[PDB]
Amino acid sequence: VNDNGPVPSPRVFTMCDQNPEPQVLTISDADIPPNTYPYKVSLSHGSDLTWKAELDSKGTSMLLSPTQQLKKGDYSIYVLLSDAQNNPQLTVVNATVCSCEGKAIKCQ
Ligand SMILES: *[C@@H]1O[C@H](CO)[C@@H](O)[C@H](O)[C@H]1NC(C)=O
Ligand SMILES: *[C@@H]1O[C@H](CO)[C@@H](O)[C@H](O)[C@H]1NC(C)=O
Ligand SMILES: [Ca+2]
Ligand SMILES: [Ca+2]
Repeated sequence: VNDNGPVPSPRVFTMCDQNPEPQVLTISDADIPPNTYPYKVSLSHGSDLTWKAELDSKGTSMLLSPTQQLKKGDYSIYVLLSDAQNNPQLTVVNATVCSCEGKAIKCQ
């Protein structure tokens, strides 16, 4: 039966300041195929606190990148996927930012 729905791999980032590079994130389903066939990524209240969604070509991961030069640490991003649809709701995959240039660094 297709019970569960899609979910992001890492739940906490360490973005950088000056020019953060894409925060790689992926997807996982508890179901058995077809039930986990391809997706549809969606961003809920903050679909713009600047956050822009993306899929890897070979299916599984998603590319998460801002679109604003935003602030000094601690804040989430509401995520939302689907697989037959099922639609999950995912959620918050918070984001810890600390001073910088462009590579995902160890934080503070
Ligand atoms: C503590 O809670 C805040 C509020 O969401 C969060 O930003 C932070 O990452 C949590 N832990 C630490 C060590 O900051
Ligand atoms: C993410 O950080 C916020 C800000 O403190 C916190 O309220 C939340 O519980 C953390 N994680 C999730 C999944 O919401
Ligand atoms: Ca099942
Ligand atoms: Ca499923």
